[PDB]
Amino acid sequence: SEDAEQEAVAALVALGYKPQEASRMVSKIARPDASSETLIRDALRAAL
Amino acid sequence: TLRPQYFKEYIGQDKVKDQLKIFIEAAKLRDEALDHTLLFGPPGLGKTTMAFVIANEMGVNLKQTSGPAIEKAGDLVAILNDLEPGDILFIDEIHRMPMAVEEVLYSAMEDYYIDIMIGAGETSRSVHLDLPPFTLVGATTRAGMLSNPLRARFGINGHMEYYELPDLTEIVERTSEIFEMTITPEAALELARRSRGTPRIANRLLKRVRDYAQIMGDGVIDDKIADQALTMLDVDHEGLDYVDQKILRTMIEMYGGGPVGLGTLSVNIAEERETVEDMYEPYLIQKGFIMRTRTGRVATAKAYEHMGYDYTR
Amino acid sequence: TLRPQYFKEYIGQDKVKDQLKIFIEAAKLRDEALDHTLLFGPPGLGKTTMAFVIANEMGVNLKQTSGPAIEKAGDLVAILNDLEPGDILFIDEIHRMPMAVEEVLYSAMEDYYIDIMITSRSVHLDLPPFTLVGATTRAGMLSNPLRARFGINGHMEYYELPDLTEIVERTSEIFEMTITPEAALELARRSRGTPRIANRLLKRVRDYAQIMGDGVIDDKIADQALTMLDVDHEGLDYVDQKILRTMIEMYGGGPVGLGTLSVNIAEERETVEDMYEPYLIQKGFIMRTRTGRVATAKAYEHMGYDYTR
Amino acid sequence: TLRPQYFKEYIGQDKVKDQLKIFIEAAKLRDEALDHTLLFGPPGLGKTTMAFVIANEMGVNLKQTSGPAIEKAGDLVAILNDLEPGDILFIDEIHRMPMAVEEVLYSAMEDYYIDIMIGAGETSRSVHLDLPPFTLVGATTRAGMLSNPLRARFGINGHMEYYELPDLTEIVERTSEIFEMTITPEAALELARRSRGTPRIANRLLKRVRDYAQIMGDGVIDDKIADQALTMLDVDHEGLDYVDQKILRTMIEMYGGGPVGLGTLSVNIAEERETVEDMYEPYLIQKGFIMRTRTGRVATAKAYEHMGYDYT
Amino acid sequence: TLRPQYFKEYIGQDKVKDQLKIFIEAAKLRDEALDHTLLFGPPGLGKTTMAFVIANEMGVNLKQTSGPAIEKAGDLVAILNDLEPGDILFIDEIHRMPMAVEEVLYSAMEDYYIDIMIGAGETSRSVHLDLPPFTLVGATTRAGMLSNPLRARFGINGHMEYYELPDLTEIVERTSEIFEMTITPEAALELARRSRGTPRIANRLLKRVRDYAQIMGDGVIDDKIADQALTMLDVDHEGLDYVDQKILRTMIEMYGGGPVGLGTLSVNIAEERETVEDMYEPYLIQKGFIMRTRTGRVATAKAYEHMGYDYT
Amino acid sequence: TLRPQYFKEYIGQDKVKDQLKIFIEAAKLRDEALDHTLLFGPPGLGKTTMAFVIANEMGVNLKQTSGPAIEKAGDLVAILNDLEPGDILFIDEIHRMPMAVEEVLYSAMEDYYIDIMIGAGETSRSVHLDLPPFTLVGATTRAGMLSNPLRARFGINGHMEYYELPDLTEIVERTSEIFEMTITPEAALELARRSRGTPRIANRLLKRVRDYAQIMGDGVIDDKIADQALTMLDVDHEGLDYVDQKILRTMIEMYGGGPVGLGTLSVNIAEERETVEDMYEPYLIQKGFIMRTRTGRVATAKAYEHMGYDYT
Amino acid sequence: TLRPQYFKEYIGQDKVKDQLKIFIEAAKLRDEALDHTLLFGPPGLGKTTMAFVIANEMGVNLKQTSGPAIEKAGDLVAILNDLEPGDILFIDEIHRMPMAVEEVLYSAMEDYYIDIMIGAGETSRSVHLDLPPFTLVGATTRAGMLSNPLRARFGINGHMEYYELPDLTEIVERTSEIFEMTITPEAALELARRSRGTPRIANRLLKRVRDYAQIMGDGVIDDKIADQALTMLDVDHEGLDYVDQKILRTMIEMYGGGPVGLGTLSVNIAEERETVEDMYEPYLIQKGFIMRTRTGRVATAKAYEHMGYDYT
DNA sequence: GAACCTTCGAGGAAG
DNA sequence: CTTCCTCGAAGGTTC
Ligand SMILES: Nc1ncnc2c1ncn2[C@@H]1O[C@H](COP(=O)(O)OP(=O)(O)OP(O)(O)=S)[C@@H](O)[C@H]1O
Ligand SMILES: Nc1ncnc2c1ncn2[C@@H]1O[C@H](COP(=O)(O)OP(=O)(O)O)[C@@H](O)[C@H]1O
Ligand SMILES: Nc1ncnc2c1ncn2[C@@H]1O[C@H](COP(=O)(O)OP(=O)(O)O)[C@@H](O)[C@H]1O
Ligand SMILES: [Mg+2]
Ligand SMILES: [Mg+2]
Ligand SMILES: [Mg+2]
Repeated sequence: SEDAEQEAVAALVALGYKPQEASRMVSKIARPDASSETLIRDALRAAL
Repeated sequence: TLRPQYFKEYIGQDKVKDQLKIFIEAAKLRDEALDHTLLFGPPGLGKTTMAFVIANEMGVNLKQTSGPAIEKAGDLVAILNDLEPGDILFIDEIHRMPMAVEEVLYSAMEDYYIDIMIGAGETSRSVHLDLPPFTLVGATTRAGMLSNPLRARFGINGHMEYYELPDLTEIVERTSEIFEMTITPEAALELARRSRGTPRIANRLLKRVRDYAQIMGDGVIDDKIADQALTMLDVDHEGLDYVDQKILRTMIEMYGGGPVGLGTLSVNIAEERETVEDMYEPYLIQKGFIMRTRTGRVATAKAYEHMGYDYTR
Repeated sequence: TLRPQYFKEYIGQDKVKDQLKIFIEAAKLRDEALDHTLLFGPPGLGKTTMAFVIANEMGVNLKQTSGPAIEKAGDLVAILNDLEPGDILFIDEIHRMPMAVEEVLYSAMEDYYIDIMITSRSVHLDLPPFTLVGATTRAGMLSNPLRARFGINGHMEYYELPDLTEIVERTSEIFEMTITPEAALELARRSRGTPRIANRLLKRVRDYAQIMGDGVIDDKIADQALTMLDVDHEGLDYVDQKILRTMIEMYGGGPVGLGTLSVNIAEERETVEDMYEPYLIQKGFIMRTRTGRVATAKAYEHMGYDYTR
Repeated sequence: TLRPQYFKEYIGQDKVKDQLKIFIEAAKLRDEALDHTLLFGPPGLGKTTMAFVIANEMGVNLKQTSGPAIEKAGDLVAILNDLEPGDILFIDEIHRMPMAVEEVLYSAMEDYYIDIMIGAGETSRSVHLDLPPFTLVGATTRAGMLSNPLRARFGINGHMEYYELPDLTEIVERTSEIFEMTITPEAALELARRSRGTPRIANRLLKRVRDYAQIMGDGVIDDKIADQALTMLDVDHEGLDYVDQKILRTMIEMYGGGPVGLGTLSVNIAEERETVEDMYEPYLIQKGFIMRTRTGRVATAKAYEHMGYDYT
Repeated sequence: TLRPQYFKEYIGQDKVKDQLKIFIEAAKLRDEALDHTLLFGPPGLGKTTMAFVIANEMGVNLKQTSGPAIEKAGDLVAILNDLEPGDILFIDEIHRMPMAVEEVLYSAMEDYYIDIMIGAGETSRSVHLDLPPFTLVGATTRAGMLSNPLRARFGINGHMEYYELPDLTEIVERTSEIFEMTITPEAALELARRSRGTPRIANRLLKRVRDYAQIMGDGVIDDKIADQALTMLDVDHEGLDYVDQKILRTMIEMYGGGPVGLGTLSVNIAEERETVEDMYEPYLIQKGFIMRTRTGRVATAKAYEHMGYDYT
Repeated sequence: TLRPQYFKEYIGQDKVKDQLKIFIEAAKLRDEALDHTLLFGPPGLGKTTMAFVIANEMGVNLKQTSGPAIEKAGDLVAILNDLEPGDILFIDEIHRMPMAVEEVLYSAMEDYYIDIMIGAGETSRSVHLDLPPFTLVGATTRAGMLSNPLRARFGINGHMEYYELPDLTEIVERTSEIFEMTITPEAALELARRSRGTPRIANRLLKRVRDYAQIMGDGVIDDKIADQALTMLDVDHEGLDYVDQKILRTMIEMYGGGPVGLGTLSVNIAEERETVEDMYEPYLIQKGFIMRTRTGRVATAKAYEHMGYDYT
Repeated sequence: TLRPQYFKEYIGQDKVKDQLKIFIEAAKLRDEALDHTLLFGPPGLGKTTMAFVIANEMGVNLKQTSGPAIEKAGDLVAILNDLEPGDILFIDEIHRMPMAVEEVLYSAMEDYYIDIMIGAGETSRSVHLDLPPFTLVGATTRAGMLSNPLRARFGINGHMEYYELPDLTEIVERTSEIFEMTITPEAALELARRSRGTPRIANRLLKRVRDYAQIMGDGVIDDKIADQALTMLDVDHEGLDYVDQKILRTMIEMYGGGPVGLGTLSVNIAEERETVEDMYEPYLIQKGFIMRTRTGRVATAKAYEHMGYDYT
């Protein structure tokens, strides 16, 4: 799942978020099995 | 009503109101959202209130934000997930958005999905984010600064206009009922004529007249009291202030209509250059009382017959 | 004290004073707060003084700050958080606030609440009913959205000879100086219509009467003191007289350019245009023309020369 | 998609289209890249679409950016470094990129290399980087505002022009089939006349007329329905928009045809002076409705008779 | 390649070549660099090429930049720190350099030193830079637009002039010799006659005619084929461009031949004054199509008889 | 010392000096600080000198700073709050303070308080800082550059005038005793008449004459040495420089007294238009040698009798 | 070297040399620093050269900087902190300093102190910096841009004059000795007459003639070689250029000597209105070839005989 | 009516 | 974002 986690974190960074904050934001997600899309979507939804 | 919910209740703007009705009904006769819309016009006409009415007519929820509040692409994308299928997003002062986000904004508008690119550039991969259908409603005052690609996405254009006396008079009447005061229709017509076509000005005059009518009178705004109140304040029957009358009189009496420079006129009325050019001069041009020329300001024949002076070329 | 405390002490400004009384009485009768008031006009006419009178008549405690002190939105948010129901907030030189602060202020004026971002954190505030009062000399420099939120506009005007005569007498009693009725009128004519200038002349005459006289101002001492200061009976200064004299005797009344006139009197171009000409034009001693400026018939009669068209 | 993909599907622009065919096939016979090409003309004439057609006829992948999108040399260096042999690069409003960006383009276009200095103080060196063969495609609205030394680098100039009634009527028909709309040859002609020569306007008008016909009619676009719809949309029979009618009406009624200055006019109508002179005045000038004079704009006799006012 | 690299290859400009030969040769007996040289004249005549030739004759490296590319004094200081002994620095459009930048050159060109403030805060200090020997080459379209202190420091001046019919004919033959192509003497003469005495135009036209001869002909250029190709393009039988036809047509039809102000003409045709003053007007004057007078420009009878109008 | 320290030593300026005496004496009888004073006028007449004299007569310490040194409100807020009761603050070149800083003095001058933001972040607060009684003294050459609300707060205004020959003679004699030189009263009058009415010029002439008298003479200044030294400097008995004399001669010998334009005259003397209008023309007009008219400059009869010509 | 090192080497400027000698000798006897001095006048006459001569005669180290190299008061303060007692500070082209910095010199020049703001910002105070004795030397091409209070502080003013044929002839000879060339006295006189009285021009011509004489000649600049070399440079025997000759020719051939207006003439010569008035007309008037009049300019008899036409 | 000269007013670009 | 300044206009005299 490290690929999806890194992809989601990298994609969040590509939107201009800081590496630290993006890592924390994604680190706040619990479910590892969910796809990067659900992770980034949940991350952004939780960050709203 | 002052706060409307349907086109049946919104006062004025009959032109834009009639057009939007047809487009909304044609959209309902299909499983489609309303086309991206752009609203134009001077400030203070009700562009924001119009958005709430469109949302209620569509039977959908409204999300609201402003151009300056969007600093990075992540801000917009986060808001886009909040939109349910058919939701309306209203962006005020859309012309203030940053160029970096403009690329993302029109892309999602056209495709309803976003592609994200990551990697060093030599090796890169994409991810596809599907979005529900939605309608973007933009409001702006300055259009010449919108980019051509952005302009091309908006399929509906609406122009707001200054309210006319028959419509502006009803706003006074309805507002006069929120307070506890009776007003005669002849008095309401006199206030509307001096409101420069702007609802916010009509409310300010009504509030000032209310104070006089309940301290120097019987608490009723009759035609006799309205004339007295409008005489304590120096607002002319055309809406010219005391300073506006002094400006026109000075140009005709001392300079024979001009040309006269901005600096020369300022020192005669004892005002700053920036005050005459931005407070008083703008409205006098709209009414056609003066013109701006390479050699200075000049008074028109319309000003002579309003002030009551004979005219000669 | 120098500053009047109540409308009964406030002399002149019949237009603005009469209107504000109506609005204050109506607001009290309804137990509501007064609408936001903007005061603007020439320097020294009474804008700052009137702001304190409005507070004393309403019976509220005045909070005072100035535009140059508020440098960031955090400063204004902190100030607004201390307002209590019915309080009055007075901001002097309101034209100096940064544009980032104006956008925050004009929202609070309409809805009485704030929802703004300020390591950053969000802040939300609900404000009680309050009245904002602003004073400025450059009202055109404010943003058009902000001007639209003020509900009352007070434009100040110059005072007349009877009003300035009474002001001089009032100030003389504070200094415990004796002044005659006809002596006060001689100072009023020279004060150009401004209370601050009238008070300044009295201070300079008092010093002379104490050193070159018996400490009493009379029609005789006033002539000597005013002759030392060299202020004409029309209020023209030494340099003002030199300008008119030069135009009448060297250029036959004009037209003459600003540069030519400045070099002939040994003055800087910007000093003549911004410090001496404004009063001469408003009183009708000089007129500006497409080819220069010319002295009017009023100037010939005052200086004592035979007029020729 | 609505836009065409090949010269057979692209209607009009016969001159530009005929010239490009010869050069494109000649380049293939020699097996070399096409020379740098500049496209210019009024907005919406199809400049962007033509770039895609050229890419398909060449057999290359298009890359895209815009002048306002490039703000520093490092951007263009990265963009140009992100190029494949034979690639076609399209730059929108190439005249709007800053003067600092053109520095890279001159050596890139003529010699296909760039030079970047490195080091500080007593240390100073530079890197010279070769670029593979590529074809730049530029587009602008104004040719005279392009950089003179840059303009000299373009090898082909494609001047776009307004479409005529035969072409626009065929374009309207083409689009109508995608919407499954029934339109007669008469109604299609009315839209073509009033769309004043611009395909983008014709497509937008068609969608708006469809919404009216689906309610105020039986879904059949008749000539009578098209005329009623066009008046509801406030479109003049000459193709003058709401703003165009407002300008001419104000000059005639408030200034007797002028002369009037741009500032005064732009203050009378709630518009920016930069917008009036850039968006609206150019069309009104080409049709002779407004004339420019030493004292300002003046409405000609043609304008008086069109609006329905007796000329002096 | 196309660009010449030695004086034996550089055709024309005999007056400039004759002088530069003497000074370049004299500068080699002594062990010193060549004096600062200023080249000026119409655009596209080959002054940039001359800088490469001088560098190849001197046997040194050539660095290139432009006035518009330098924005602040620190930019120019960095460039001067990157010059090796004897290097040549070429600045194009030198007349457009900002005044804050230009005044740095007054010491560098005459004494080879610069006074600079370095550091910040308490570390701020003044340093006296000493530059190695070098030769500055400037190019400008308007020699009369340089400041008096700058122009006084250039030691050599070279005015450049339009090429004559025999010279362009050889340039066409040379260019058609680098490419594997065959051109008849009559076709080469006609193609040169169209090229406005400007080599850049001649090279661009030949390239396009070559494409046409390979697809619409037998791969050989003949007057019949050249006329067809030159007629498919907008090149008039006497070289007038479409931009030129618009100018003459607008002056004759909308101003009745004038006199008309160049400013009002420029805005009516929507063209940059600088382009018409530097690129178009000079040729129309040197060929008798446009006359001039204190009141303004005037269209001569030759223009009326060319455009097909009546010289009423 | 070279600057007078008390009213007994300060020669001339009777109007300003007479007024200041009365106001200083009256202030002492009331045991309170002097009102705010502004000194303005032409360069070199004694503005900076008078500021120190006021402090010596008041018997208090002077705190000195300048307009160019103050750049932000924190600086002025730091200079204030460091004042003691009865202190005098002197700001030279007060006309170049930033406008955002001038508005801080509006409260301090009228009511002796300042609105100060105190703390940081959530601790930020607004408090009234309060100042002791103090006297602000300002000096400037460009009084028209101050804001109207600031000038209205100064309670005393001192406008400086030019000195007369008797006063300048006494000044020269006094200075001749700061150095060690014997000077004849006849020679002192000769220098004073050539000093254009300004004390700084009178001291400058004396220094130059001293150098000559001790190198080319016996070390004493007498009518014989004064004539020789003044002949070397080439200063006419009316104070006209070499260029001043050249201007009058050219107007009388070529144009018969004028009218003549400034541009035409500048080129005839090899001077540039901006130096003549700023350095030389001012004194010639103020002393009546030249007259400006709508048609140009004209030489007056006084110039003819000075140069020795006939006023035909 | 090319630049004279001492007053014994400096030819010409007798009026300036004589005064400077007396002031320098008097300064040494008193063991004091020399008063501040300002050098001004036309370009290329020797202002920068004189600034070094003064330093060598005083026997002190010279600190050098440039007007445009100072951007803020922080720079000037750092420079003044480096001065040692008796140091000379030379500021070239002092007229380019910003006004905000120019006003800091007022205190430094008169009293050798500066007011400065120091501290972190929370704690800060004003302090005096006290400078050692020093001499400021300034050179400027146009003093009219300096403010009146600054010019009044310079104690010694030096106005440079043009050189005459006797003095300029020696400069040509001296320069030939440095180049180790041989020049005939008659040839040296020929170059001086064509140098417009300016040493920089005389040196430039000699370099070009020297290069020619050693490439196509026998290494001697005789009267015969000079004529051939000067004919190649296209410099008339009076220093007129082809443009200058074209003007005088046009005025005679098309106007019979005038009077003619500048606007009319500009069109007949294809020259820019303002360029002709500023670039070429000044020298022609000063030499008497053209004369300005109320109705226009007229070519004098001198212009006729020089061109070979028949005077009438 | 052609040419010189002075004065004013509104842009714009360099702090 | 603001101050300085430069470009264009037109009124007036004279031959
Ligand atoms: N009297 C002289 N004798 C010999 N050479 C001289 C003399 N005066 C000037 N020169 C030379 O003339 C050239 C230019 O002199 P400069 O002093 O640089 O002119 P300039 O006054 O600096 O011009 P600027 O700084 O641009 S105003 C140098 O080569 C000097 O050596
Ligand atoms: N000749 C044409 N044939 C088919 N469609 C066209 C043609 N010209 C324009 N269009 C259509 O109108 C729009 C033109 O947009 P675009 O080509 O981007 O305009 P421009 O690039 O000129 O600004 C597109 O939707 C395009 O499909
Ligand atoms: N004398 C010449 N011989 C051969 N080619 C020439 C000659 N002069 C110019 N050219 C060609 O024409 C173009 C001239 O461009 P360039 O030298 O940059 O002109 P400019 O310097 O005036 O812009 C080049 O492509 C060059 O090869
Ligand atoms: Mg106040
Ligand atoms: Mg001083
Ligand atoms: Mg020099």
